This record gives sequence, structure tokens and C-alpha cells, in this order.
Amino acid sequence: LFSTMLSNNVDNLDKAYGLSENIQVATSTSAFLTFAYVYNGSIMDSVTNSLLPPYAKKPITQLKYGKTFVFSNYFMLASKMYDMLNYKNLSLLCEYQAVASANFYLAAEASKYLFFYFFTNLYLFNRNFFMELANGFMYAFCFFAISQMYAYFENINFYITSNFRFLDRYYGVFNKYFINYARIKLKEITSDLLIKYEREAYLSMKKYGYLGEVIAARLSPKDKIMNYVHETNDDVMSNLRRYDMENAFKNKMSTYVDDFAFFDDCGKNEQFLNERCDYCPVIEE
Amino acid sequence: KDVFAGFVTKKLKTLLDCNFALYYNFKGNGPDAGSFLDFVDEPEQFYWFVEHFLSVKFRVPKHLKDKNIHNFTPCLNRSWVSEFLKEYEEPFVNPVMKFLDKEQRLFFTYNFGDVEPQGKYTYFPVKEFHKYCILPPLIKTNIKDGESGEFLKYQLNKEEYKVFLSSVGSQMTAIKNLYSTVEDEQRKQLLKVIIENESTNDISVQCPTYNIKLHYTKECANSNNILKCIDEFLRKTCEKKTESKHPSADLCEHLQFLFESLKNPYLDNFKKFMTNSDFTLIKPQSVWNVPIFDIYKPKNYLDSVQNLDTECFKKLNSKNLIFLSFHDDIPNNPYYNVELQEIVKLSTYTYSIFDKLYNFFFVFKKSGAPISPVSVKELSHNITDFSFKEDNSEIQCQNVRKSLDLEVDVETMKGIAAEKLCKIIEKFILTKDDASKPEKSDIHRGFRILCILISTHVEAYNIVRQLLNMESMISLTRYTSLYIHKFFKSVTLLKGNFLYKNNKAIRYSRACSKASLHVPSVLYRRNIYIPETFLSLYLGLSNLVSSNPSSPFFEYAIIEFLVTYYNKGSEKFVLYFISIISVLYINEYYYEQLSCFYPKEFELIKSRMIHPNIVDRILKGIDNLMKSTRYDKMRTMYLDFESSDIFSREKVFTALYNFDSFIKTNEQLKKKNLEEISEIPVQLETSNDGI
Amino acid sequence: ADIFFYKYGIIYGFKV
Amino acid sequence: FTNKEAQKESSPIGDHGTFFRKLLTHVRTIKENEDIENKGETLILGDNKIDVMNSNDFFFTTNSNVKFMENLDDITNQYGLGLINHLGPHLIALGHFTVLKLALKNYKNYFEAKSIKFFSWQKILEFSMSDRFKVLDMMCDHESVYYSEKKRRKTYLKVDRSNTSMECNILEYLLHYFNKYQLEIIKTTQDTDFDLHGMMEHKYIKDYFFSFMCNDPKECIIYHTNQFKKEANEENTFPEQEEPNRQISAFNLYLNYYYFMKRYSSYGVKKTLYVHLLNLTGLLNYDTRSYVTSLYLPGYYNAVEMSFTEEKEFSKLFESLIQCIEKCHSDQARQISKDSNLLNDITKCDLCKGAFLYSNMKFDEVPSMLQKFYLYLTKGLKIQKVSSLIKTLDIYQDYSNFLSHDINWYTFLFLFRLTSFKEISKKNVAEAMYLNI
Amino acid sequence: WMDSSPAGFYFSNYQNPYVRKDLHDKVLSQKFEPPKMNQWNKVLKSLI
Repeated sequence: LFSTMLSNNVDNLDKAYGLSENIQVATSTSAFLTFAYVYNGSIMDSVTNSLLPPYAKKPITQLKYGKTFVFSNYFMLASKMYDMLNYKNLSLLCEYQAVASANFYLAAEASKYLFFYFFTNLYLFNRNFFMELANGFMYAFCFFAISQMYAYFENINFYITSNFRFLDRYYGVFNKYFINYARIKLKEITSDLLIKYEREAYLSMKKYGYLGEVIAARLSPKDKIMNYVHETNDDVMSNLRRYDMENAFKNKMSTYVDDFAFFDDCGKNEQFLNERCDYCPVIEE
Repeated sequence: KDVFAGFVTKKLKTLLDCNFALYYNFKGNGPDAGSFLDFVDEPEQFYWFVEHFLSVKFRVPKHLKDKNIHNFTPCLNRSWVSEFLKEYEEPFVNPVMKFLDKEQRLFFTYNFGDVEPQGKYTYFPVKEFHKYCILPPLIKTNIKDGESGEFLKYQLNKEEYKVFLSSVGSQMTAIKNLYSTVEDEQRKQLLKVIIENESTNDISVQCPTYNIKLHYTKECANSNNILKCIDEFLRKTCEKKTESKHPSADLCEHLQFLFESLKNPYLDNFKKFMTNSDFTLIKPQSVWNVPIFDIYKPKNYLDSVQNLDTECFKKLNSKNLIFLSFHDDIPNNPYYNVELQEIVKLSTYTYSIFDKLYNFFFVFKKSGAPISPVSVKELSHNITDFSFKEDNSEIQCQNVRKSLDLEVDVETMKGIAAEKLCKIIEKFILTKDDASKPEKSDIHRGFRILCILISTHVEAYNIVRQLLNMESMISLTRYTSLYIHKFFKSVTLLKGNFLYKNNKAIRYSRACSKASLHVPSVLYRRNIYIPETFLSLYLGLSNLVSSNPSSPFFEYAIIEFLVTYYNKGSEKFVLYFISIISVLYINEYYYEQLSCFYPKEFELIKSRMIHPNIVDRILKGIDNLMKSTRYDKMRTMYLDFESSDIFSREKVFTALYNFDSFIKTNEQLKKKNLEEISEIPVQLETSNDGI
Repeated sequence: ADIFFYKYGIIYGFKV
Repeated sequence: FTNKEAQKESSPIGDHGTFFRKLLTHVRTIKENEDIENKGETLILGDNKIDVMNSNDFFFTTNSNVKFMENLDDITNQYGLGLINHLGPHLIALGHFTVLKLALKNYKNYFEAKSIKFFSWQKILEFSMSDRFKVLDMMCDHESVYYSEKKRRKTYLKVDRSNTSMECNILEYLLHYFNKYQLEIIKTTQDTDFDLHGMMEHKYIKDYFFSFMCNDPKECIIYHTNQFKKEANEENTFPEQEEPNRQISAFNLYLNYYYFMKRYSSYGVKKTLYVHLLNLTGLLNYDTRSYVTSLYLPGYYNAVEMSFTEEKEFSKLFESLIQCIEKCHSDQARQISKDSNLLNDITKCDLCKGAFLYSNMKFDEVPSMLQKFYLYLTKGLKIQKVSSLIKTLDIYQDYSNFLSHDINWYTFLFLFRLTSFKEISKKNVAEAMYLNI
Repeated sequence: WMDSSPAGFYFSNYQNPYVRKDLHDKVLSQKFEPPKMNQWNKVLKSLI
């Protein structure tokens, strides 16, 4: 409750979902679309969480039996707390994310793909509806993230890093990204280029998965090891948690079209051109 | 001018022997290996040896130890080919090839006893038949969490008795726990790791690869569609296997062990495949883009820990895959042809790969005189202002000649830049009259200044359009100068490119692709204290040179950065010279092209550029400093190796205006599709049996 | 729950 | 500064010979076989247990007796320290006065023969952080190449540096930590809209900072903007009277001093960072008004807290100091210096003995500074291995709230760090400083 | 319980048995609702 009263951009997240259009359908199709996205993105982010090191997961992930029954109650508590203040549109999202906790057996790609997919499948030209539903969908994704981050129940130590107000930072980042994305491409929109965007989005995701499994089958014989599971000792995991929290907002959501092409016959001072990294510290021994 | 009957002079044999010694000892401590290049039976290795060792002035690499041939000192700074074709009238290529092969034979018998020649095979990797292996399935379960004491993870490098069942059971983990029959002394720990890591939701197999090692030109001369010659070589490696010195030929065997283990339409189609001459099973697994083979080339860079073997002459580019399938399809691709090296007169070949720049190192040592650093005590005696160069005045819109246009996207710019450079090369190639004999020429004076100047233009355009939020955050692009680099490493291998087999555009294309590399190394630099990415037009120079443009020490710092490369002998000096001057000019181009026509974009981007009036003073300081009792050898050497068209603002701005005019004219014709540069293979469906 | 380490459930019940 | 008659009130011939002999005898008596295993732990806390932790002066370096402060002044003045006692380790002020001392000791070369170059301290802070060291080199008349391409902590160690007088080590330390302070400010402001990159043309730094608080590159009063008050809420509450004209210049002395003295103590963290960033953008340009304002801002005193990063323990850092004093109990010179005549040519283990006598003085029942600090560190915070003082927020905040009671705490940390380097018994001060990291 | 809700059948049907069309006329005209946790509370109570 306190980390929510102590912020500035929660009302903006609240006002972003499902405006009563004029007299119109009143976001019924939006209700369906958001529920579908909760349903699928639950499995999506859970299987993303499946292959992780320690120190990056909640204690509600290691216990064997009754693992999908605790998340239900935690999300119900979060929805009660959001309702308690005034935010009746942020509690519905947690109700959805608690209903969709049964099936628990790089991301914006899947978000836009699913949005375009379901929208074109349902409407097979009003252009405002598209914009408000796209805004609601994209903000709902970041809301999923931030809602799941109100956890880890580490007595006091997890919340004392240096930020503790991550909601405003995440809101600013995603607001800039979505403003750019909406202004540049999704304009002059009619019922011809939705199918196009859907085709290229599906092709792009297929390329992403193909290269993912390829580099997964390629990374083993190389002599370039990155640990991916460092330690389970309860003194180095805190270092890594603090490092992730600090350097979280030193990254961006932008993707590049040529990131598997490399320079050849470099010198010793031209190696940095092959790193493809942001905030790259140089380490010596 | 003898006819070169059978032998050479004595001074030439010493050079040839020291060349052979340097070759065999290149990686060090190996003056015995079987890296025997067979010249007569493989003509594409003769030309490799001529390009890399025979026609190159002699220089010894890092080696400080003592190696068998003694000593190198009589042979330094001499090239075998230039002495040969000036001692005799230049004969045919077959006598020279036979002669060099015979002397390599006697050299390889004098050393290493009597072990036989004929190595340097070609490698084709292959791993999967239909699915789930080819090789004896020494699959590895690479799950983590449970090694005894170290960072190591799980391994199950299993024996040949793994042999699986039929379609009876279809689940990998199921068949995994099924075959725990006996497993002497390893059964219980195997079931331990089984019940251990069936959870955590990951189980890996990853069985290894196998390399076919045929000679390329000895078995694929005729019989086009390489797949065909590979399969016909594969069916000749059966036959009452008792062979002698035909190694890497147990592949018939490994597949037998697999065929007797699965089902019995596979023995049928397999044995009808043999001894019918029309049954293909090589079945390419990708789209097979332009650079087919990955030839091996040495370098003074001490090739990194990625080592395969000292027999791999060629290799598949790793974006072209192969898998041994039945009942499949072979899509039509124009890159399956078998193209071999065409023999040439050995003079036109040496002349077709030659540029003056790479002789800089050999002029330096011949002239000596290494410049000395400046030693700040002397710096306070020569600098008299210390004033900090601010100059924040206004721009005069009278005579700027509107050219810029901020409405073209970036991919169109990349396409148009590549096309413009291709047109320039097309123009330079045909020089009147190309009448025989063409003795020897250098790259036309003023070409590198064109690549570098046309690549700085496009990089700065990318940066400027990214600063104004005009590019969608899903199709961004770093280093537009990648698309040029790659595009000129394979420009004489693309169908219908107008430079297909020209044989004269190689050294123009190679020149042009070793620079594009030198532009973004300046424009992106990541300083030493807070390393991150910035998207600016002047921070790269400040990080590379370690000074600010307004400081009174900027020109001295630039010239000292160059002096560190002038010494030791290095062609990087010229390229970095040109790149720095180009960045300085492009700053004052964009500043006044935005200040005069895009006042909003300008009031946003004004703090990412320098000024047209600070750049003028910087350039005047540079040119004044070069011509003063020091740094003078630098200027004479540069003017000896490159053109003096930089230092001329009006000759540099006409090139920018010409490129802008070219864009405007040939933009209504630009709908090409941007030849792909990635290194990840494009897969085909291949829904074959994996159940 | 009651974890933070247990591997099974120590579920209890409350209301706010 | 000294010729307010001396040899009469602040300097005797020195009875500290017997003190040092007895002290060496004592430390060599403790330095024997294994009956006591912690060397720098039993000779710090000699008598126990007395002098209870918390009674009203545990937070201050001295008790309520003026004679004790006078004695500390006398001890520092007897050795050549003098200036480091009346000024703290303030970056700007100590730089100013050390450059004045340097200019007085070599007057004829600088201003009569004019064979060497001379820059003021306000001008050195206006160069980029790689040129500052070169400009310091061509003023202290040392030989070195200009272009480096490496970091300073690796280039410094490539020449003799068996250096001349200590002013040149003091200025090296001050430049190193001013660079650290600048980098920390730039890295910690760093919002999702500001982004404030590296060596970035000081003029453009000021333009970009003013175009972000009030959305226009012209100067504005930052205490009235909406970006300043995003975390908390502010009120104008200024005497809006012109005095004597409109458009206060955002660097005004009255405005800044008023807001400081009225409400700096109830700010967040972003607001203190914004205040120090405004002052720094003033200092990177010339702007004498920022040079004057930086004399009361607290961030220029506590830049010494960035000095302790090694994972040793406090006892080892005391043992290094003890071993550099005993290193100079053999040679004849120098037994003592008389005063702070400012042409006095301070040496190294003069600094060594001064720091020791300053840190380890008692008044008839009262603990020293070392004992109060060690008791706070081990019984209060319960931390050995002193590099965890800056590794966690809560420990660091309590540590910095403790140090802020007295400004002699910063002088204690300064004099203690300068002489507790590892390789201090063999090499100089700046050389050991660069070897340590 | 979730995979038996009125809105669980379709999301388990991606290989189209003519399910998209009736899904879409249920969502366009008819009122399509996600399952409420209030429904699951009574099942929970009963089985406990």
C-alpha cells in the first residue's frame, strides 16, 4: 500500500484502460481481448521464468505441491489492496491474472503479435477503437510486470537497494516507447495493412525462435562460457540481486535489425564493434 | 632472359626455401606437420600460396625464437614473383607449378623422412539423417545442478548399446528411462540423475557432427550440383572395406549401424540407392546464400582459440546446411553450381591483386626517422592562447544551397549508397584503353576518399534521424557501415550485379570494404570512465582523442594520436587521417543544413554538433601544424600514398552535393530488396520422423 | 505460505 | 598566519623524543609471541573498561574543554601541517591555498624569470578531466609525454615520481577526488529524461541542464520549477522584491543562501543532488559566484568517504601507520619543524608523526579520536573489514549522519588515509595512492 | 475447474473446428465473460 501511495504515475496507468468510447460497445471486445492476453501471457512469462538462475525467482516457485494455489491468493490480496484506494481498473487486471493462474506449466514482440492476431481474427473503418485498445493492451503488459514484482517477501533487505520507486521509471520508459511506436507506424490505418503487419510480425517471431534454438544448439561446443547459474550460497546472490536492481534501467526496449552480422579482420582496438551491448564495463585481471 | 627450362638461379632457391620454412613454421613449433599443398592436382591451392606467401615482401611475424632455416636476414624485403618474372620471360603456368611442386617434394623428403604428401582436404559437416542422429548417438544431457565439486554439469556420453525401439513409444524421457537394462556400475547413478533432473523442465541431447573430407577438384570437376559429387563420393566408400591411406571413410559403417536399428523400408531404399546412380539423399537444409565456402587465411592477428585442424582448406559457410534424407525435395537455387579456379598467366593474377598502400611498412624502415612525442614542457613553449574557443554566433542563410532532405528512410539510403559506390567502381574499371600489355597500376587516386566520405554521410544521417524520433524502435539499425562492408566482400559473386566475374573489381572492392570498417570506429567510441552508448556527432572524436573540441590542445592531441600509428609502420595512419577529417567536415555540413531549413529540428539538435566556425579554426590549426619542422615526414608520406583532395573544403562539399543530387534523382527508381547480410541460416520445414 | 527455507506447504488462513 | 608571534605560545623545542621512544618500546613490547594475536587491537584500546560509549560527547572529536582544542591546534602547528587543520579537506579552498603556497615558494621562476607556466585553481577546474593532470604537470615542472591513451593511475607510475615537495602530491589527491565527485554527480542524477553523458562540452552541460528543469535553455530559478518538486512539494516563499531589478540570475548569492539555510535540512535526495549539480555547472564554466557559493555546500567536505575501498580491517590500517613512523626513528633529519612558515617544505614522516599525534591524544581521562571512532565502528555498527561502510544504504546513511557532527572528523579521515596506505614506508604519497587501487 | 469454464473450451481450440465463427458471434453480439473468482470460492469451500 505504501509504495503505491508514494508515487506519481499510478493514476495515469489507471486512466489508460477502456474509455467508454462514445455510446459504443463499451470495451466488451476489449474485455475479451485483455482477458485473452492475461490468459496467454501468463503461460508466456511463466515459461520465460522457467529457465532462470536462482535469486531471480520467488519462494513460491520452488515448492512442489500447491504451487498454483498460492499465486491465486497473492493476486487476490493485490487486487483487494488496489481496490482499497480508488483504482477499480487495476484490480480487474489482478483478478484476471489470478483467474488465469491455473495453467502454469523479446516480450513486446509476442505482445504485438498476439494483439494483431486476435484483432484481425475477430474483425474477419473505425480507427479510434484500435488506438485505445492498443494503448490499453500495451499498458496492461507493463502492469502485469509491475504487479508480479510486488513480491519476493525477503524480510526487509530486498527493498533497500537504491530505488524502491521503480513504478515511475517503468512508466516513463514504456510511455516514451509507446508514444514513438504509435506515432511512427500505426497511422493512416485501414483494413489492408493489419494483415500485412500480422504477417511480418509472425515471420519475425518465427525468425526469432529459429535463431534462438540455433544459438542454443551452438553455444555448447564454444569456448565462451557465461555461467547462467552462478551460485546458490546465500551471500553472492544478494550481490547479484543488487546489481540487477541497480542496472535495471540502464537498458532499453529497442531491437536492432542487424545484430547477427559481424565485422571481420578487425584490429585490437576495433573489437568493441563486435560486442553489441549497452553499458559494457571493461574488466581486467 | 632465359626460357626457364627446368631450374632457377641460386639466389632464388634460398628465397623459396625460406618461404617454405616460414610457411611450415607459421604457427610455431611445428616444422613437421602434414600441411602439404598439392599444387599440380589442386590449382586453387597454388594461387593461395602465390597470393599469401610468394608475391609479398618478406616479413617475419611475432616469432623471436629460432626456427630451422637460418637465416632470414638475406631474404628480408624481397618478393619471389617480382624477381622471377624479371629474370626470365614469363613462361606458362604449368611448368612453374610442376617445378614448385617438385621442389616442395624434395623439401618434404629432406625433412620428415618419407611420410607421404597429398593432404589439405575439404570439410563438409553433417549431423542428422532424418532426425535424432547420424553418428553413434553419443547424445549429451547438458543439464546443470549436481556435479561433485566444480562448475561442470551433467554428461551422458553414452555407448553404442543405446539402441532405441520402434514407434512403440513416443516420448524422449520415456525412451530414456526405458533402456536402463544393465549399465554396469553406472546404472544407479544414471537413474539418480534421471529422477533428479526430469524436473526443472529441460533435457538435452545434442549429438555431435561428422566431417566428410573429400578433395574438391579431384572429385567434383564435372558433375555439377555439388550435392551430386558428394553423394557419388559417398557411394564409392563402401566396397569390401579394407582400404589403405583412405582415412575418414568409415561413414558407410556408421549408417549401417543406424539402418539395422530402425525399420525395414530404410534398408530397401538404402540398398536400391546404391548401384542405381540416380538416388539423391544430400538434401540441402537451408537457402544457401552467396559466400559458399569459408576458405582459411592467415593473419598477423594470431587467430584466436577457434582452431579446427591444420588440414581444413575450405569449409561450408555454416549458414548452408546438409542432412541425409530420403523422399524429400531440392528447391531450385542458383548457387549449387561447382565453380573452380581458372588458371591464369601468373602475371595478370599478381597484377590483379596489388595495391601500393600495403607497402607502407617497407618504406618506413627504408627511410627511418621515427617522430618523437611532444613532452608537455615543450607544449607550453609553443602554445600562446589558452582561450577555450567558444564562438557561439549565428548562421548566414544566404548561400547554403538547400540539398538535405529528412524524409528518406535509412534502408533506402543504404541501398542508394551501395549503388553509388558500385557505379563509381564501374567507371574506374574501364580505363582507356586497357591495351595489352597492362604493366602495373594502383587504385585510382581519390577512391578511398570516396568510400570514406560516402559512408560518413550515411552514418551521420542515421544518427540525426535517430535523434529526432523518426525511426520506429522495432527496425532500428546500428552501423549502417555493416551493410556496405558485407556487400563488398561478395559483390563479384551475385547473379546479375553487373560485376559478376570481372576479376578487376576485387581490389576495388577489397579496398572499399576495409574502410567502411574504419568509419564507425571513430563515430562510436565509449570512453574509459563511463562506458555506454551515446548517439552524438562529436563525442566519438573526444573519446578517441581524449580532449574536447574547444580545448587549446585539440589539434596536438589529434596529431599525436596519428603519430602513435605512423611509427611501427602502419596503414591505419592514412585511414584514420581521412576518417577524422571527414567527421569534422560532416559536422559543419549538417549544422548549416539544419540551421537554415529545419529550425525546429535544429533547436532540438543544436547541442550535438560543434559549429561551422570552430571546425574552420580546428582545420586551419591542423594544416598549419603539419607543415612545421616536425610532423613533416608525416605530410610527405601521406601525400606520397594518397591524394591531397582533403584540406579543400570546396572539393569536399561538391561530393556531398553530388550524392544528394543522386539520391533525389534515383530515389523514384529505388525499390530493391536489400541483399541480406546475416549469418544465421534460413531453415526449411523438414517435418520428418521425430515422433 | 511459510517459506522464507521450506519445500512443502505451511499454509495458514487470515482475513484483512 | 604564523608570524603572529610564535616560539611563545604554540611551539616548544619538542618533548616528543621521549614520547616516541617510549611508544616504540611499548609497541615492540606488544609485538612479541602469540599470547596476544591482535596487534592493532590491544594497543588502541589500552585501558578497559572505562569511558562509557554514550554520554553527550561521543559524537564530537573533543570534550567541552577549550584547552584540548588549543592543544590539538598547537600539535598540528608545531609540525608543518598548519593549513590542513584550519581548512578541512575542502576541495576548492585547500586547492586555492595550496596553489598560493606553491606560487610563494617559487616566486622568481613564475613571475620574474617567467620560465614556467602558472595557472590558478579556478582555471584548472575548467579543463577536461584528462587535461587537468597535464596542466598540473606543466606547472610543477615535471617531464612527461602529453598524449597518453591510458588512465592516469597507470600513466603516473611510468616516470621517477621520487618527487619534490608535498604540494604536488596534495594537488594530485585533490584532482583525483574532484574527478570522482564529478563522475558520481553525473552518474547519480541520471533520470530517464536527462542522460547527461561523459566528456560533454561544459557549455552544453549547462544548456542541457537548464533546458530540463524549466524547458528552455535560458537560466531560471530552479526552486520554483515543477521538475524540482516531483518527489515532495515546495512553496515559493521568497522575498520576491526585486533588489534592485527583475530576473534574478539563478546563480544569485542571496537566493541560494536563503534556500539553503531555510530548508536544505528537510530535502529529499534528488533535491540535494540538484543543488550540487547547479553549483557544479557553475564551476565548470568560470562563474566566480559559484566559486564563492561552493564554500558552504556540504558535498565538498565529505568527498573523503570515497577514499576507503580496500577490504582490510581498521587494525591493519593502523599497523601500516605505526610502521612508517618507526621507519623514520633512525635518521637524524628531521627531528622537528618549528612552525608553519609556509616556506617550510613539509616532508613525509613529519606528516606521519603529525597524523599520529593528532589522532592519538587524550585529556587526562578522555578517549582520543581513534578510540571513539573504533568503538562506534565495532560496538555501534558491528563492522570489521572497513569497506562495508559504503556497500549498503542504511550503514552508509548512519555513517554519514554520524560524521556530520564535527568538521574535525573529515580532517581526521584525511590525515589518517594519507598515511595508512600499504606501500607508504617505501614510496611517496600519490605513488602509494595509485598503487593502492 | 478453469478448463471447464464457458470461456476455457475455445482457448483450448486453436486447430479450428469451426470454433472461430461462433466464438466471434458470441463476442460481437452476445455477452462474453471471463470466469469470476467468486465462482471458484464456492467450489473451494465445498471441497475443503
